[PDB]
Amino acid sequence: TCPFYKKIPGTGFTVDAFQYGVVEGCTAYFLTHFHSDHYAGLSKHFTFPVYCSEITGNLLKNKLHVQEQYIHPLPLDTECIVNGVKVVLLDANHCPGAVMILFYLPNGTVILHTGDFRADPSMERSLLADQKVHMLYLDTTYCSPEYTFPSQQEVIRFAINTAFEAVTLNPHALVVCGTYSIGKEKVFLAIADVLGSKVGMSQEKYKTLQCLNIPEINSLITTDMCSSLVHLLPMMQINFKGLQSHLKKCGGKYNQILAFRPTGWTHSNKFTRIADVIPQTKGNISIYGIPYSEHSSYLEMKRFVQWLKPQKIIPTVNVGTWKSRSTMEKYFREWKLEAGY
Ligand code: NI
Repeated sequence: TCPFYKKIPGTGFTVDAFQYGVVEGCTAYFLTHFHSDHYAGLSKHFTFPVYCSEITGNLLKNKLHVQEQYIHPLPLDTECIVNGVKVVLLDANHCPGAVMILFYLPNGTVILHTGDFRADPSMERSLLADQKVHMLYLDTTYCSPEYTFPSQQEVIRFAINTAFEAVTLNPHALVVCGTYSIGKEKVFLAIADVLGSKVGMSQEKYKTLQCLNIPEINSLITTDMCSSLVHLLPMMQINFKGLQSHLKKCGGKYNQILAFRPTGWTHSNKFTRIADVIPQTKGNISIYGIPYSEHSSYLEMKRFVQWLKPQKIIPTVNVGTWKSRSTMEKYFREWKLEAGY
């Protein structure tokens, strides 16, 4: 049974609600992004209208085989009428194709559903500038002040400089980058660009990347692993055993691996600057954990909410414990008292 924080009151609409069977009263199912916790339940047998971005619709058709007649892609930044209700899709600054949804309810209430997002000051000059929001359904993944991490630009600068130094010292070093979902493509694209290489990967991952509308993608990626010195592997293989095994397969082309694990936050963020990050090393293999986040930090979330001044907040993450719910409610009241709304 579908939980309350996935229903949009006053509509026939749900958000990210495909694992509950046929939801009573639902006439249109929105999908914010192509991450498995959110699409859980969708397949080629789905026969209700799915509303989403173009990129998400490419993934639904090619990866999950949902039939074309049920996929309803909408352009971004554009007022659209769906089943008699005005909606807008906004870029969420999460993974490719990820949106926030603005719903203009028939009674005059305005609702923002962030989906998953990484708040940014640029969102203060979107279509959100123009009107008031009564209800905010908020991605609260990192809603606590201990969750700190650098900008995505600082993280990429560290990765590019680290990879370029290692391979210039040793032209026979291979770079490997872990993946388990869409998102965080800039990690491996920026490294391959500084090295003058295409990125090599499995046929299954190539297919996924081909759905993302990335400019000049055919110039950037390949399934011919032997021609490439940046390889993508499943995240589960990014350990000394999996990497050893991979280096065997390369036919003595390489004699060293430098590997990256983009994580979200880890507690080593509580002590260490990005600049001071060091790898784990065993022989000719080194592994870096890099804090590349596609979710808001505490400070970025607080800024966004203090700007938007919603009348009510409904969290969509960390909702399963009373302690998490109480913590999040305390910070919402601080923010409101401090800013005066
Ligand atoms: Ni996500």
